[PDB]
Amino acid sequence: TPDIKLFGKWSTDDVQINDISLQDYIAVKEKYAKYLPHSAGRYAAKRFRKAQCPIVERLTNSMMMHGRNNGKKLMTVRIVKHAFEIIHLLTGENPLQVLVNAIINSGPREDSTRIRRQAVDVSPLRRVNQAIWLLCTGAREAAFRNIKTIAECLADELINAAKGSSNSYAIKKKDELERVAKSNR
Amino acid sequence: QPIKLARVTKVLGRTGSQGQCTQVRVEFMDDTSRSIIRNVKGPVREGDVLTLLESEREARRL
Amino acid sequence: HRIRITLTSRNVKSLEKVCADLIRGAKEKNLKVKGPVRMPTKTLRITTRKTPCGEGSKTWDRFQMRIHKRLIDLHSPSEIVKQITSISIEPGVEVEVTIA
Amino acid sequence: GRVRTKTVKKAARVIIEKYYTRLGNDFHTNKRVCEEIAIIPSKKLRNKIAGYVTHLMKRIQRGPVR
Amino acid sequence: GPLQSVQVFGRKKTATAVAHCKRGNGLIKVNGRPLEMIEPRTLQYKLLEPVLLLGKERFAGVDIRVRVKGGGHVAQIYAIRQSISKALVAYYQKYVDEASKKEIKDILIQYDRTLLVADPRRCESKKFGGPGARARYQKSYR
Amino acid sequence: MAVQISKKRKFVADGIFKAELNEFLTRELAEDGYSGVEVRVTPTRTEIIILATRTQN
Amino acid sequence: SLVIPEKFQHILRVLNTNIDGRRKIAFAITAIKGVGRRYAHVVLRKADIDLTKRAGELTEDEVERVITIMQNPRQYKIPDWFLNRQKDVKDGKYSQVLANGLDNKLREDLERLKKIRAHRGLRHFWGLRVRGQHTKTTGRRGRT
Amino acid sequence: RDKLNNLVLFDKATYDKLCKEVPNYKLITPAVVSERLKIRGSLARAALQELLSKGLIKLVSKHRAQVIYTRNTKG
Amino acid sequence: GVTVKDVNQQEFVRALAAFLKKSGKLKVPEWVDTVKLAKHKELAPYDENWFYTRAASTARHLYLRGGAGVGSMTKIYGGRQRNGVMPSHFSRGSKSVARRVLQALEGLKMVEKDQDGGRKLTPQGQRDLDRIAGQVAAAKK
RNA sequence: ACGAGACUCUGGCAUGCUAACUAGUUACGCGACCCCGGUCGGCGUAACUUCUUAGAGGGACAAGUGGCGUUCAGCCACCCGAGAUUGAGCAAUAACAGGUCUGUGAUGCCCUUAGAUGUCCGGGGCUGCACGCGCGCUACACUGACUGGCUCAGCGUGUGCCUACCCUACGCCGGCAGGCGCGGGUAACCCGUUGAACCCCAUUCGUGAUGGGGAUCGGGGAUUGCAAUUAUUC
Repeated sequence: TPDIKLFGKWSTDDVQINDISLQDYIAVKEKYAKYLPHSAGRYAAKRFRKAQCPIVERLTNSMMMHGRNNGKKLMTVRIVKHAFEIIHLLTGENPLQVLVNAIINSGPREDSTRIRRQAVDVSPLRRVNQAIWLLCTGAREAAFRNIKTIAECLADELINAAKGSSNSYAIKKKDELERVAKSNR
Repeated sequence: QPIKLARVTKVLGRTGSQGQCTQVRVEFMDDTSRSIIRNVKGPVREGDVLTLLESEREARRL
Repeated sequence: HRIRITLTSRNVKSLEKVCADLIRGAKEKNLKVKGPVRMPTKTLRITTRKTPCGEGSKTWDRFQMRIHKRLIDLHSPSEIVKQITSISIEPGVEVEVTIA
Repeated sequence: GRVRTKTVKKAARVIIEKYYTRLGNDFHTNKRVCEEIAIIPSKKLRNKIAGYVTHLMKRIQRGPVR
Repeated sequence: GPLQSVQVFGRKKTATAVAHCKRGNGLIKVNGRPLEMIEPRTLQYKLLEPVLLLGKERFAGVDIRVRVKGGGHVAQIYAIRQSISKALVAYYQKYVDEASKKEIKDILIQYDRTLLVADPRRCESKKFGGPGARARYQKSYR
Repeated sequence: MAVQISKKRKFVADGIFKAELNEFLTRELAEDGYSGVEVRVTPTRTEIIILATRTQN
Repeated sequence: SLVIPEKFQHILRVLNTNIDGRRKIAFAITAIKGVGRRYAHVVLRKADIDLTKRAGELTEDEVERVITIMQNPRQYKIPDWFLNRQKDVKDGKYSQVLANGLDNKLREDLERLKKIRAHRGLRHFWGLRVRGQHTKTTGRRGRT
Repeated sequence: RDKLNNLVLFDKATYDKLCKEVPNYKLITPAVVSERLKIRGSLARAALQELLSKGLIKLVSKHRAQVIYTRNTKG
Repeated sequence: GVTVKDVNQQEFVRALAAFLKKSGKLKVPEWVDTVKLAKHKELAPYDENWFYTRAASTARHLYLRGGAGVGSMTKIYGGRQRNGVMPSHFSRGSKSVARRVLQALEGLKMVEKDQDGGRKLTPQGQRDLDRIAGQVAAAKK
């Protein structure tokens, strides 16, 4: 079908990015629709070439963490695949929409820095990378030494972060960085 | 206090002790006339927009 | 009649000019010639510590000897061969004539 | 860091002050003139030198170079 | 009748996939077994990229046999992708107009450039003093 | 030949051959101006030329 | 089935050792010394008992049928190369030793090597590594 | 710390709370049930094949590493 | 009509092992239920009639490339030898367990001694192997 | 004038050139099987070199365009394209009481030289274990382990002047290590289409120092060697 692309079975359409600041750094729609979140790569060649990578791929890459899982993309593509029907069978919403809402609500706006620390706002791209960061290490902390598999702990956090349930590892870390930044400012 | 949206107009230079922050001449999408200078973290292109948690902070020019 | 000639050499062009020299004498005889069969080259790797003793930063070498080999086989009796084999041969090249 | 050394610049001026008529403006043909009017030992120098004489043409029709 | 056979290769890290087109019906099989039944089955839509983006009718009058050798698992999958896509466009330039060929390659390059051009990335050599090409051994002081 | 060693081993062998000549001749023909050798292959015949400064010496 | 049976034994006191019943039968026997994860499976294959059950649903009328294979593996067509005690030094009888005899048969050979004043036996008397390990750098925990 | 003493086999109290409560959960995994009924994972895995046999749950995707179930048709 | 290559070998191995249940002619050894299939394994196979499953797998492995001797199957069924405290290495499978199954499929004629050594399956042993691929190809229809 | 660069090798691109019965493809003709066709590393031929091998060449130059810059040296961006910085080798003047006399039939001096610091033989030691430190390996598990099933590599090496010692196919015996027969390979020929792991698919386990982990240690069985105890390895 040269007309529509479904992420395996997930339609790339009707996904609104409310926050205007990030709809330039979230490759999700209308040219970045892929069936697999596994691509050849090369997105880390030049500086800002990382922006035109589909986020589901960027979510897939940031899952291969902590040693033993390094270089096991075929396992994480199975993980994010399985996580997508789990959220669909736990929310009823579109998986792509839930993932977008999560990285928006988990990217910190301010961050302090050593210039005595001065609080400065972050760039959109750094905000997206930090967003994918928080909700990946969060699920890694949940699945570790726990009967709950890596798929579900990934599923609920981006469910809880989409609404900012304040029990997500991402949200608890996001406002904390925005609270420290609100202090030394 | 309301948050505001700011559209970058030109990147000025790198700053910070480790050269980690970037100074940018950023302009408010709400009204282009009022324009500010502001230090930012992370990589920044030209033409991307920010979310200032307060507008009244002007970053000292290096 | 089906004889095989092997040309092995350490240097490449000194082999190439011999691998083309046997061709100068064979089409001189106007008979059907096999094209020079380029065999995959073999390189001899030897890596050793630069230091005679065991001190200093650990650095190594990359001594190589890439050997080349070409095959040309001819449909000719024996006396037509041994007149061509004895013409303009360079020490760096080793010829192996196989009658069978 | 694509800065031409002197041996590229030195040889590029000598052919222009000697074959200003035979060499042209596009890279490829005056690439071909260089191996005939100057024995260059390598191929990259053949393109390095030819790359500069082309650059010196659009400096010559714009005026004199010192 | 006429033998409209195109034998087009596709390379990857070390995996090389050479397809073999001809004027047949719509069957495509690598090493004899069909396309959809290839392991790993996680890369299923990956080998379906040329067939989904171009539709089945573009392969209706073209059959392809692909022999692969070398590389690793996914390298072979990525080689077969840009082996049968390069073979189909190479079919539409030797025997039919490029007016159709230029309108089918733009569909692929707009999707992913790797469907046509190979990736020139290979494993760099290891240097002594470390376990890899860049990594070094742990230096200790005192 | 007799034992028929491989191609890799033969090319290494004559390298050891040429090496031991150079040292043996450098320790013996130096005062007569020894300056290296060269071998020339021939069926059942190996001629070795001693390039020396004073050939009559 | 998945509902809990009657006739339970949460702890089957077998060979003067407790054995959990919540564990699967193939691995509950491993709690006995002298039987590991390998030798336990051949026994539960010699006695045709199904390994899909935990050790707290199997009937007690056949748990001794498992025990008689522990004590007597020879007549149950078990090879000699499965036995933890092959060719004993005194009686040379290929037997499997089980969790009480195991430790007493373990200080017999140790004291036998000590009375003969063998080097291997004295290394146990001194508390050192016997299989010839470098003691210069490792083995510090019990050694204060 | 606090060691979880899960249930290896159903007593009729929990088995009651399984044939009644779980087919209404929007997500049925051997993990989400084992943490809610305080049973092991093998018994949790075993307790979803009969519900698939009785047809009171819908298998949406099973995998070597992940097996998922949901409710039946609401109509 | 279909051959074996258009059918998934996953559901094709144990489909042929089901055909080896109706036969019961396989001349199985007695040390089967008390053996460890390789030195790099640590437990015996879970499913007990494993002899019927791998004898099915050695059959299809002879289909795609014949002339394989008992040394080759020790390479087929090899894997990581988890060496404990030392790094793991590849290690071959057991010979006798492979020597018996091909001696077994020569017991009931399905395979013969190829020339130049090795074992290739007889044309009649290839006729029936498509009859197992045809029914599973009809099972998905 | 040297160093830098250039250069050498390597990596990637040339359905163009030169060639292949120790490399293959594609057709033809048989053989096997399933319902004209499909599959085959099953068997022989004629064309061809895409795939393999390696030779000669070609190719990239900041060359083009747009900005910046004295509009010089150049820089940024883009188009086109297999590349718009692949990786390494080589590497100056001067210097260090850097290391090495245990590499040398490189060596000054000094010491020894028969009851020897010479040479050889037997046995031991270099591993010895209160402790400290350095490089590492395996791990602490469920993104896992276990048991099956499936499916893919590229570097190499291989029968020795002294040398007495190779890499292995296949067939039998044994659970295994291994043993006994037969052959191939001085090697693009045989190992070998190097059926490698990881990964992939499917069972079992279920948060428990647990089927995580495999240290320590007992008993037995092999192989190399003249000889293994202070366990050579398996």
